[PDB]
Order: sequence, then C-alpha cells, then structure tokens
Amino acid sequence: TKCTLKSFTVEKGIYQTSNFRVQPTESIVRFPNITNLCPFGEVFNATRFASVYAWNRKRISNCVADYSVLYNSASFSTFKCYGVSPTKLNDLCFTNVYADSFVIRGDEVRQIAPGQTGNIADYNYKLPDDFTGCVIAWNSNNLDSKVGGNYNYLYRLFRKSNLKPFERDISTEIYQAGSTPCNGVKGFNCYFPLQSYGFQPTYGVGYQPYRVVVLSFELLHAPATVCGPKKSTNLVKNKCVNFNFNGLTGTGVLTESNKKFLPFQQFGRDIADTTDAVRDPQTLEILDITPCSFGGVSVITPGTNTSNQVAVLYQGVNCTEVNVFQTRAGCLIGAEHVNNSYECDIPIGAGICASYQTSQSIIAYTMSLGVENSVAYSNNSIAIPTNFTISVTTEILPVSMTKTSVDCTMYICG
Amino acid sequence: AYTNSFTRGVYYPDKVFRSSVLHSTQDLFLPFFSNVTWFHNPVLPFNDGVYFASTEKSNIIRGWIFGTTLDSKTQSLLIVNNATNVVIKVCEFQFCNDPFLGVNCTFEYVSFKNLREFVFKNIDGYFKIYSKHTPINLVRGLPQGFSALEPLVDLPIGINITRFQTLLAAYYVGYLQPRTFLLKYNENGTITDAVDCALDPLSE
Amino acid sequence: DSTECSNLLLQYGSFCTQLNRALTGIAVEQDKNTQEVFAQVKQIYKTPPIKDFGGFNFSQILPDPSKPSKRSFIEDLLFNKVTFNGLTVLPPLLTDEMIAQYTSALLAGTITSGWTFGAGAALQIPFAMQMAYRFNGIGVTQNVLYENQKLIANQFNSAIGKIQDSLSSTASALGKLQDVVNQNAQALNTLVKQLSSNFGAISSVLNDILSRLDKVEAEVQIDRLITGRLQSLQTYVTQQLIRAAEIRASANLAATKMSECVLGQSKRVDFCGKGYHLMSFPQSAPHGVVFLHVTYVPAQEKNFTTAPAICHDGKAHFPREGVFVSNGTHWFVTQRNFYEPQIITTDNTFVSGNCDVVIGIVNNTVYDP
Amino acid sequence: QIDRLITGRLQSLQTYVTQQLIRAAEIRASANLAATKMSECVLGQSKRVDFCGKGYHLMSFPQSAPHGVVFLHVTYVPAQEKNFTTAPAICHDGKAHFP
Amino acid sequence: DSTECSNLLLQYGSFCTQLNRALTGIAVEQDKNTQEVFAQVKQIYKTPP
Ligand SMILES: *[C@@H]1O[C@H](CO)[C@@H](O)[C@H](O)[C@H]1NC(C)=O
Ligand SMILES: *[C@@H]1O[C@H](CO)[C@@H](O)[C@H](O)[C@H]1NC(C)=O
Ligand SMILES: *[C@@H]1O[C@H](CO)[C@@H](O)[C@H](O)[C@H]1NC(C)=O
Ligand SMILES: *[C@@H]1O[C@H](CO)[C@@H](O)[C@H](O)[C@H]1NC(C)=O
Ligand SMILES: *[C@@H]1O[C@H](CO)[C@@H](O)[C@H](O)[C@H]1NC(C)=O
Ligand SMILES: *[C@@H]1O[C@H](CO)[C@@H](O)[C@H](O)[C@H]1NC(C)=O
Ligand SMILES: *[C@@H]1O[C@H](CO)[C@@H](O)[C@H](O)[C@H]1NC(C)=O
Ligand SMILES: *[C@@H]1O[C@H](CO)[C@@H](O)[C@H](O)[C@H]1NC(C)=O
Ligand SMILES: *[C@@H]1O[C@H](CO)[C@@H](O)[C@H](O)[C@H]1NC(C)=O
Ligand SMILES: *[C@@H]1O[C@H](CO)[C@@H](O)[C@H](O)[C@H]1NC(C)=O
Ligand SMILES: *[C@@H]1O[C@H](CO)[C@@H](O)[C@H](O)[C@H]1NC(C)=O
Ligand SMILES: *[C@@H]1O[C@H](CO)[C@@H](O)[C@H](O)[C@H]1NC(C)=O
Repeated sequence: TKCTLKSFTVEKGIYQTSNFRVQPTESIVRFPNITNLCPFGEVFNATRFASVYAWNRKRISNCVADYSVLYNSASFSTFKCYGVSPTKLNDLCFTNVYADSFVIRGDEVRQIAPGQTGNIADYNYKLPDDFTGCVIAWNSNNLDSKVGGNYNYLYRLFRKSNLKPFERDISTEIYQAGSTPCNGVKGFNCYFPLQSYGFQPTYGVGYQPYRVVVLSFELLHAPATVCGPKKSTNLVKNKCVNFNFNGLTGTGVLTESNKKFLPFQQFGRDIADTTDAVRDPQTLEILDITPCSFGGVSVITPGTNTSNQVAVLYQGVNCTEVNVFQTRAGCLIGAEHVNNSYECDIPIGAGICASYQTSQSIIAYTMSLGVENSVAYSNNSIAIPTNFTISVTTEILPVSMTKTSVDCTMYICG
Repeated sequence: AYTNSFTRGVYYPDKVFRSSVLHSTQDLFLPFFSNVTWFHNPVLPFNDGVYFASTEKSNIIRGWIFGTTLDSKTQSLLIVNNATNVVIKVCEFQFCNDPFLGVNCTFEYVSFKNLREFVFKNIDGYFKIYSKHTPINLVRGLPQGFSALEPLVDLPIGINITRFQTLLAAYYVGYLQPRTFLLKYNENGTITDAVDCALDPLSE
Repeated sequence: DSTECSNLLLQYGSFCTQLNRALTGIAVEQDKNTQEVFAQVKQIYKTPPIKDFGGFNFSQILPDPSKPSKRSFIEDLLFNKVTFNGLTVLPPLLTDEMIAQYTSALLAGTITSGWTFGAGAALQIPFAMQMAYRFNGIGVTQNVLYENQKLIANQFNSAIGKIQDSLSSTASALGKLQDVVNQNAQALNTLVKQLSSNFGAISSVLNDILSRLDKVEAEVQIDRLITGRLQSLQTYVTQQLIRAAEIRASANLAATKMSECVLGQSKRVDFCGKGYHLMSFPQSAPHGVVFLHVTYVPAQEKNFTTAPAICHDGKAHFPREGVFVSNGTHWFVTQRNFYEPQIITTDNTFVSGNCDVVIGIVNNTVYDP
Repeated sequence: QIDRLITGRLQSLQTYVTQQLIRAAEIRASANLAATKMSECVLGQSKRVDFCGKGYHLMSFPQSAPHGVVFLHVTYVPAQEKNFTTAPAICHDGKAHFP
Repeated sequence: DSTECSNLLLQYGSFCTQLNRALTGIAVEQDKNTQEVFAQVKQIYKTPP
C-alpha cells in the first residue's frame, strides 16, 4: 500500500495495490501422439546398397523425423552430424528428406563433411560448405566382399572438373587423356574414369566395405512434409497450467465439458473470440479452458496514524483459490465478521462494509440503512408539532479550479 | 445454361466450435442467389475456387481432374471414387480427353433423391476440400433452404491450379468470390443460417 | 502476463497508474450517485397491517414479503424488462435488496406522513387528508376531494393498473436504462476485440512475435502492440469519463426529483410529470429509478361569459380567490381550476374604487349576508 | 530518439488537457448549481424541498471559501409532536364545514 | 480514397468505426435537444384573427 501510494503515511480507506494471479502448476504439451515416424530404420536394414559412382536418393516424406534416437546411439561403425548441434536437428522442417546412400571403403567415410576434399566428396557426392545433415555408416564385409574381389562397387576418380554441391554424374564413358580419339573403347590415352574397390574379406578394416546413409534435406515453396518429432505429456484437470494443443498455446484451468463439438472442430470460442474449449488430440474428450483466477488485491486500512492493522480483499476470488471470510465482493482476510450491522465506515461491496473497532481489530459487517420506524398511522389520527427548532445547515460547493497555462513547446522540448 | 443458387454453398471457414452466436468473417464464398452453371464433359477455369454439386448415387460422376496443363507435361491432380473408396494422386497423367465407363509423381492419398455438394480451393501449397449430402424433394434446381458444407482434407500437394474437369440427372458449378458473410451458429455448434453482406442493403 | 512486454511497458511510466486512478474515480462516483438518489431518509419507515388509505390501493407499488427479495409488483416488472482479459466488473455498494428497502421507506413515509418526513420527524396524517392538502396545493378547494373521494380513488387505482399493463406489454419506456446497459457492454466488447489488432506489427500475439524474431526486432514489433493497446485503454477511459458525466447529470436530476417530487409537492410546471402535480412514488429499476408521478389533469370544459370585476352601489368588486362567470343569465364566482359556482357576496369579493376605471366591468347585485 | 520523446510527451500532455476539460465541465456544473443556490436561497425563499438544506427554508447566508462557496441555510424544523384525533369536515345544521 | 493506405488502416481495428459511431451519437443528440426544447406543445395552437 505505502509503495502504491508513494507515501510513508496512509490515511483510512480501501486501496487497490496489485493483482493476484493463480500460477501455472505444470506444463501440458498435447501434440498429436507420436505416429508416422520417418522410415530411416528401414533403410538401415536394407538387404543391399548402391555403388557410390551411381548413388541413390531414397525419398522420405509425409512423416516426422527423429535424429535423437540416432545421435544417442553407438549402433553405427561411424556417425556424424553437421551445420547445427545434434540437439537442434529435432527442431528442423523440410519439404522432403533423403537417404542419399551408397557402399564405400571405411577409410573414405571421413571425406563426407561440409565442403571437404576427398575422392567421394569431389567426384561422387559433394556436401555444400555449410551442409546441415548426418552421415551414418556400418561395416558390410560379411555381404559386400567376395573371393577374388567384388568389382561391382566403384568410385569416380578422373574428371575434367570437380563436383559442385549435390552434383551427380553416373557416366561410365571413356576418359580421353591425350590427342587420341577413343571411339568408345579402352586403350592408350583412353582410360576408365572409375576405380573399382574389388572388395575381399581378407582386406584390412579401412579397405573393407561399409554401407552408408547420408541424411540429406530439401525445403522448397511446397509445404514441409517432414519435421522433427512431437513431444508428449500427461494431462490433468481443475488446476492452472501452461498448455499447448497442437500449436494452440495458453495458460488456463482445464475442465470436463459438455460442448457439442463436430468431429473436425479442434477448439471453441466465445462471442469476443475468447478460446474457451479444446479437443484433446491424444484422447478425444472436450476440455473447457477456464481462465486462471485473478483479481485486484485491495488493502483495507484504518489511518496508519492510529494502527498498522490491515485486512485484504481479493476482488472476485473464492477463498478456496487464494481470520478468513467469503463475501460477494470476493475473499476477505484479516477482518472479523460481526453480526450487528452499523453505518458504513470503509466500503467493500454488495452490502458489506468494514471498520476498526473494539483491544481493537478490523471488523466487517452488512451495513445498516437506518433506524426502523413504525409510523403510528390510522384513518383518524394526525400528529402536529407543538414547538420548533431553528436549524443552521452548512453546504459547501466548489466553484473554480486553479487556473493553469502550459507552454507545450517548453514542456515537450525544454 | 444457368440456375439460381439461393442460400447454397456455405462451409465452415475454420475448424472452430461456436454456440448460439453470429460471427462475421471474410474469405472465398459462393455469393447468395448467384447464377451457377448447369450441366446434364467440358474443361472449366478454376477462378479463385469452385463449388460443385450433383444429383448422384450411381458413381457415373467418378470424380474430377484439376491442374494447369491437365496433361503429362507436368503434375496433374486426379480425384477418383471407385465405389469402395476415394483415391487422389498428383502425377503427370495422360488419360482420355473424354473418358466414359465400361458398363514424375510427388504425392498420393486415399480416403436422384440424394443431392451431393462439394467445395474446392488451393492456398499456398495446400488443397482444401469440403462436402455435404442431403435428400431433396424437388425434381431439378437446387434446394432454397440452408445447409452447411463440412471440411474433409488439407492435402499438402504443393502445386497450383488454374482449370478443372468432371470425370464421367444434373450437375451444377459455382465460383467463389472474396466476400464477408455473417454466419449463424445454433446451440449445438453448427452453422444453420447466413447473410451475404454485399447482397442487398438489408443484408448490409 | 508476458515478462518481455512488461519490461517495455515500464518505459511508459505513469500511464497505467493514471488509467487505474481514472476508472477508480468512475467507480466511486456510481456508489455516490446511488447514495444521493435513494438514501434521502435517516429512518426506515414501514407501513402498518391496517391498509386503510381512503380507498387508494398501493399494493402494486409497496413490497410483498412473499416475493424474491422485498421488491414491489412493479419493481419486479422493472427488474424483468432490463437485461476477462484483466477487465473486472465490481459490485455496487448497495445491493438491489438494499435499494428496495430505501424505495420502500420513501414510499411508506410518503403514504403515512406526506411531506413531513422530508422536513423533520414523520408526522402521521390520514391519507384522504393528505390528498386534501395536495389538492389545496394546486389551487383546488379541499372539499372538491372529499365530495369526490371514491371517484378520485377509483381513477388513481385504475391508473396504477394501467402502469402494470403498460410494463407487461411494452419495454419502450425502459429504453433509457437498456441503452445504459448496452453502451457499457459495447464499450467492453470493443476494448476486448482491440487485443486482436496488429497496429502494423507482424502479429497480434506476443508469444508469436517473440518466437519468430531477433530480440531487438521483437522489441520494436512489441512496442507497436504496446502503443496500440495503450491507445485502446486511453480511448475507452476517455469514453467512460464522458459517459460518467452524462450519467451523473441524470443522477443529480433523479436526486432532485426524489427531493422535490416525492418528499414534497413541487409547483415547477412539467417537472414532476404533465398536469398539476399531486405526489409521486419511487420504484427501483436496474441501474436507475422510476417515478410514478400522480397528477391532476382537468377535463370536460364549459365555455362561460366572464368579467374582470362587477359594479354594485357604484363600488367595483373583484373576486377574492375565484373568477367571475355567467351561465348567460346569472353571475357567479367560481374557483379557477374546477367549476363550482357560488353566489357573489360582500365576503366572496373585495372593493377597489368605483366603476369608472376598470375596462369591461359589468352590473350585478352583490348579496350582503 | 527525439521523435519517441515528442510522441510520449505530447500524448502525456493531450491526456492531461483531456482530463482537465472533463474536470472543468464537472466544476462548471457545480458553479451553475452554486449560482442557482445564490439566486434562489440567498436572494429569495425557496419552496423546493431539500434545495436550501433540510427542514422548511427560511433564508441562507453566503460565506466565501478558497475555490468555493459555503451557504449557511437557516431552516425551520418542526418539533415535539403531539398526536390527536382528526376529521376532514364537521357537520353543523346538516351542512358540512371544512377548515 | 487510396486503397494502399486503407488496407493499412484496417490493421488498427475498431479505432476507425468507433469514431464514426461517436460522431453519430453527437449528431442524433442535436435533434433530441431540439425536440426537448420546442416540442413541448401537443397541438399547433393559433391566435384568432
Ligand atoms: C493416439 O491418439 C488417438 C486419438 O486421440 C487415440 O485413439 C489412441 O488410443 C492413441 N494411441 C496411443 C498408443 O496413445
Ligand atoms: C495523527 O494523530 C494525532 C494525535 O494527536 C493528531 O494530532 C494528528 O492531527 C493526526 N494526523 C497527522 C497527519 O499527524
Ligand atoms: C467457492 O468454492 C467452493 C468449492 O467447494 C464452492 O462450493 C463455492 O460454491 C464457491 N463459491 C462461494 C461463493 O463460496
Ligand atoms: C451470525 O449469524 C449467522 C447466521 O446468519 C450464524 O451462523 C452465526 O453463528 C452468527 N454468529 C454470531 C457470533 O452470532
Ligand atoms: C398517540 O400516538 C402514540 C404512539 O403511537 C399512541 O400510543 C397514542 O395512543 C396516540 N394517542 C392519540 C390520542 O392519538
Ligand atoms: C420549545 O423548545 C425550546 C428549546 O428548543 C424550549 O426552551 C421551550 O421551552 C419550548 N417551548 C415549549 C412551549 O415547549
Ligand atoms: C442471373 O440471375 C437472375 C436471378 O437469378 C436470373 O433471372 C437471370 O436469368 C440470370 N442470368 C444469367 C445470364 O444467368
Ligand atoms: C442438440 O443436441 C441434443 C443432444 O441430446 C439434441 O437432443 C437436441 O435435439 C439438439 N438440438 C437441436 C435444436 O437440434
Ligand atoms: C366554446 O365556444 C366555441 C365557439 O366557437 C366552440 O368552437 C367550442 O367548441 C366551445 N367549447 C370549448 C370546450 O371550447
Ligand atoms: C343560470 O343559473 C341559475 C341558477 O342555477 C338558473 O336559475 C338559470 O336558469 C340559469 N340560466 C341558464 C341559461 O341556464
Ligand atoms: C370584446 O371583444 C369584441 C371583439 O372581439 C369587442 O367588440 C368588445 O368591445 C370587447 N369587449 C369590451 C369590454 O371591450
Ligand atoms: C351599468 O349601470 C350603469 C348605471 O348604473 C350604466 O351607465 C352602464 O351602462 C351599465 N353597464 C352595463 C354593461 O350594463
């Protein structure tokens, strides 16, 4: 009160000083429940993979990704992610996602990094200098290697220019290395642009074959058919909470409700656009969202020159939600409820008033309108004054304000 | 040829419950008492958006095509009902200029006394569809009394549209305009009457 | 309740303190207006079981304790015919059950004791004799009441019956009170709907702005919402300060009609309803007061010949309180506001000079009793 | 930076002049009432109930006060009531007399 | 009558409409004032010749 009125001494009255507000007890986050996870794991379990000179863009769309199940896991012979912290990948959204994918030798997996040099990067599949995405690789010497060498896996090494980012070139056509025209056949000055790995089970761990997915991304003007994963939480009723349903955020009290929602209706509004009910996407009940209780805190005080005793009114708040005493003005605290009515000393509302009285304390009471009087009326009785009193009655009326003039230029610009 | 639309062709503009209340809203809607085109197929412009209705239960109206080319030079929106389910695709089809019954690809989706009514619009990379079905007592010409059309799907198709065509007793075609409507909601959360604010001075 | 916004709103200083202080001025004034109209009696007078008022029937305007709260039949008709974003509505100090005790007290004083309860302690007087004084106050001689008391009571009882039929069948008189409810509802609806307006910002929702943008851009985008929403409150508070001055002019008028029409018999022409004022009765209504003004309206005119004075023994006679009239053959003096002819006498009249001076004097015998 | 301060200081000043105009209309309504009490209570004798204080009005005296006026309303208040039987008329030679 | 300006003014919401409504309140009240002063007579009384 003293701070609200900017004074160390406060005279008798009722003063509004701040607002009370019921606090959020927890957060509720009802996305649609976790469904249609992107099929990255189905690609990781595929029976075979592309030769790297002829790598495959396996499409991912219309699904929710999760990279956290990946970056937490030791389940790969190599794992990398780029452009952002792995934690940030689960916030991303794209028109499409891809498993840009191939077989390579183990020593070449480290070439797959943003803008970096290497035979795979510069001639087979190039990352941009600030690439956001992940590289996932696992040993396949049990399937991709063969006795006498498996020659079906090859990488490009010789070309007239290095790849631009995501540039692709599957051509097996002869590399001409001199003046001799090659006529579509191998020979002197006329060499193969590819090198085969020739994979064998006896080769050392860096020359063994590895199956690879590069998680690789595309946002166009078309909608983001892929995003990182939705959260989920439990749900609870008759308590103030922070909440989200889909993307409908708020702070409120969730309650059971009878609003006759049609199947497609997500939420309901009042006359003033106030959203006040929702359909829970994780269990199809209808919840009425009541506001979290708030109201003006008023402090009821005698003159501080007489006592530091005070009482508090929480305007419109039930005492269940804040001596203590409920009134139709709201919950009243620190005042005694007295059944004898009196003239109104300090007003409160809806017939209640308060005062500081006898040892003394604040009391609150229903106010008294005046003394009751049965007038002695009947069809033949009259009363006549036998005397009089002259009375002098003061009445005070204001007539003038203080005459003020302001120089607006000196006030505004000094 | 043309016929009066009366109060037809109003749909839920947002997926929201409203109770015993009037709400004023601006979007593409079929104007009240508009001259809708009447048919017994041609290729038609899409304009801002389409209302379609027919007297049907035989599935001779198999569905529609929407696009720019309507042909295999680029992606084209195909809607077909096979009398078991609806199937929808956006591929570069090269099917007939006038099909009839025997009696790259970037997206795919799977779902007379009767009057069947529908609304279509495309916005920013999503395709919106709304529909309703009702009995009618009248022979031909649309019912004067009100009923609302309910949202089906919000298909993330990415493509734009400029034309459409029907796939083979009457069918009716209307075009939406950017309009303000006052929509009347009943106690049970449903639209039940409306005012087209640009129709006449009383409506205004 | 967004902390990012609240730090910016501190840069505007005292504006929120003076907006709350202005609306607190409005709020106290509504209780003081209600106090000045109804609370004009120091004592809660009440009416005896012997309802014996000369044939007048006040049962439609007095309380009946069988009703929901102590309202009269007509106060129940009046109570039927009138009908959260940091905004709060406060209760009045006096409840409708307390206003109904004051209108009951004012009415019980008025019936049992006339104007006397406004001047001092209530003095009882029989109701037919109070109406005799109120007839005498409009210049009609009091015998014109007593010789017509059953007629006057039946016309009054019939007229109160018509007030019930009127209030049961049309709302249009209460358009004044309904307009005062509608304006406050429309102002609050408009104040709430302005939360949805962009004011040139990227969005109307604070979390939406904060989520999309660099903090320094978001601050510049939020200062638009703060400017628009602060201009929205200053618009509303200015409308309420003007609307409270309009209502206060009507509360001062109602407090004056309480004092002058109910607690008295004010002679101010067409202040307390049309016709000559006899008395009026207050009834409570939602956010207002209703006065049932009871008035004497003259009827059934007759044309008469008339003269300013009459000659006698050369003396010119003038009427002492009445007016001279003739039925065509004989001359009489009547009171002015009701035809009651008397023979002209040396004590119905006074003399001033002789027949020479007055324009239009006439000749007839003044009787000397 | 100055256009932000001009905007704020001007809005501060417009809000003040707006509320001083409304407060001046409130004080004019009070000065019209005071001029009316001067004319009707001091210069006259009012039969308007409660206008010149409680009781039947006799006269009033104006006294000045800073920014206002004070009226000392002198009123007759009736006191010590006896109560009596009464009648509207009295019957003599078969004729009704009224006071 | 600029469209480019009028589309910006809509973003201020009810600030335009409530001023047209306020000045309409002023305007109708002038006829109420003139009625209450002069229309106190129920008939057009006329002096004799
Ligand atoms: C997922 O949500 C749907 C719709 O609310 C519900 O029917 C289903 O039981 C939920 N499934 C699980 C596993 O929580
Ligand atoms: C406080 O109380 C004392 C008691 O003697 C009194 O003299 C004084 O006028 C009061 N008010 C202030 C402002 O001190
Ligand atoms: C306050 O809360 C309690 C909770 O049980 C409820 O019974 C009561 O009706 C509420 N209102 C009042 C005025 O007490
Ligand atoms: C006051 O009155 C209430 C009923 O209105 C009663 O319950 C309560 O016991 C009373 N208290 C005292 C101290 O008389
Ligand atoms: C006078 O009034 C008193 C109080 O009601 C009553 O007791 C008394 O009988 C009355 N006397 C007469 C003569 O009216
Ligand atoms: C009238 O009242 C006064 C006091 O106001 C008293 O002195 C006087 O004696 C009284 N006269 C009668 C006749 O009662
Ligand atoms: C347009 O509408 C009116 C009223 O529905 C109708 O009379 C008229 O024939 C229609 N004209 C055309 C060209 O459709
Ligand atoms: C609203 O819904 C209830 C559900 O029991 C139904 O009985 C009622 O008939 C419906 N109201 C209307 C007007 O259709
Ligand atoms: C009085 O006399 C005139 C004579 O022309 C006549 O018109 C009028 O109807 C008569 N009655 C009244 C009530 O004026
Ligand atoms: C006028 O009045 C007297 C007494 O009432 C009566 O004798 C006379 O006949 C009346 N004249 C007319 C014309 O009515
Ligand atoms: C009364 O009026 C008529 C004209 O209307 C006139 O002739 C007559 O002289 C007037 N009476 C007197 C007393 O002059
Ligand atoms: C009244 O009587 C006198 C004579 O006493 C006469 O001169 C005069 O003309 C008479 N006036 C009228 C209006 O008859």
